[PDB]
Amino acid sequence: LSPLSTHVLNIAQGVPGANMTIVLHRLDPVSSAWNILTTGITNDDGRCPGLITKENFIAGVYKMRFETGKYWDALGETCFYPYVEIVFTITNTSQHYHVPLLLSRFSYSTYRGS
Amino acid sequence: LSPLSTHVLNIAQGVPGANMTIVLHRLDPVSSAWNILTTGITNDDGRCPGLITKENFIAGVYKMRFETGKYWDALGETCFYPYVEIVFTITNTSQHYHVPLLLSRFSYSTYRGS
Amino acid sequence: LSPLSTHVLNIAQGVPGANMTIVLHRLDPVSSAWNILTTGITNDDGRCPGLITKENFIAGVYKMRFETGKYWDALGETCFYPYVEIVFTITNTSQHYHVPLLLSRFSYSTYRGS
Amino acid sequence: LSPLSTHVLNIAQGVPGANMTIVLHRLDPVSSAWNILTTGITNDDGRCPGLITKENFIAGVYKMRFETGKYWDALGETCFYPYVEIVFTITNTSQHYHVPLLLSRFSYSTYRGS
Repeated sequence: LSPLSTHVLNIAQGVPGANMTIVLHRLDPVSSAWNILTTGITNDDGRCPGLITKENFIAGVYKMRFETGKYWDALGETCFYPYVEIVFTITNTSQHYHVPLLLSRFSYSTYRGS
Repeated sequence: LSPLSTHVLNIAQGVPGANMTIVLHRLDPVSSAWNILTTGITNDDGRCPGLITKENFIAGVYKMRFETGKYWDALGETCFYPYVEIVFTITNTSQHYHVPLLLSRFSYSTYRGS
Repeated sequence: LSPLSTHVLNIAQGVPGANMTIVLHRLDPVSSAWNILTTGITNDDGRCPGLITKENFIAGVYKMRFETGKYWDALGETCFYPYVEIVFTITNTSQHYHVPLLLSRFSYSTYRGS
Repeated sequence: LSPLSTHVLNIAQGVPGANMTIVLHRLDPVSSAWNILTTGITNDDGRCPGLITKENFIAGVYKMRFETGKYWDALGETCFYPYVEIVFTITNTSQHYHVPLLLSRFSYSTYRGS
């Protein structure tokens, strides 16, 4: 299983944030440009298994971009945030990191889990 | 008064997020480059007056960057998030937009206020 | 001005939580009795001025009850929480305490403000 | 497994809220009495298995009380909230209900999960 996980929750409607596109990036330590690692689409439970392998999960700065505008558009409603990018520092690669997103049309929140 | 306002709250300590650098950008819709509009620092109450003028507040996509790593570093602690960017769409410029940040070392939240 | 303030934000719609009933209680330190101090109704800005006088703001355990179920029902929608009570300790009676509620139908959050 | 689950997260330190006392109550349909159903303590993952049996999970109003002040006191710190109660309505007894607590010394939040 992936050492990096997520969970998207639609807190306006009280259901998982299903079928949301998420793109995972890692900061290039040489040039400070962003490199794309992979993309995923959350399942029915708002989760996105297999984002990265233990082998590729090296220390660095990572970015998860949630396509929140597109998600809401597919539910027939507008979102204040066209997308959400969460940028976080990974230093100890043996810990598990859970990076969730609690979302409404006009709010969001996240926290570090394990 | 600026039609765009913020408020940074340190929810780990229950005090305002004072002396945090905030940078406001707007997307260039012809290119797709972000250009800096204003750089501010939050005051004792965690607020940042004068982010934009009414004249300069036009429809578009805006980004508020909060220098969360630098803020926490100055209090002698680390943050999971090196910075936080909140990206939002503005279509109606006759409304006030309040874009706060509630912050701990390991979580953050925002919402659209008036 | 009241040393205790609040602010209710409907984070599902990005608007103030107007016309919500809020009841303030203080714990009777001898019995297990909550005494009702004041009842209020949030204004168009989602606020409720005059919750308590400085003279009446003594050390103790306070409770603010927000009628969330009634609020949503008047909006024609259900809420997971029939009401919300926030219980808090006042020790230093010379500071300002702001005790807001950020609400959707399926979530809420609060924090200590000034 | 219990059809009601919880998860306490210490979002100040980015760790699970382990060893926190949790008491589950249900409102009496006839009297207005709250009755204790289960008392538990969170495990090292901040979770509390066995809150209720499937047979005992009937429609009604439930209340989860989290002993937040005692949690922080064991850690040598004060909390603004001496305890937190979340009151919620169970209408559909076939669903799973997850009722977490995201907590700092001066904030908390919850949402309805499944």
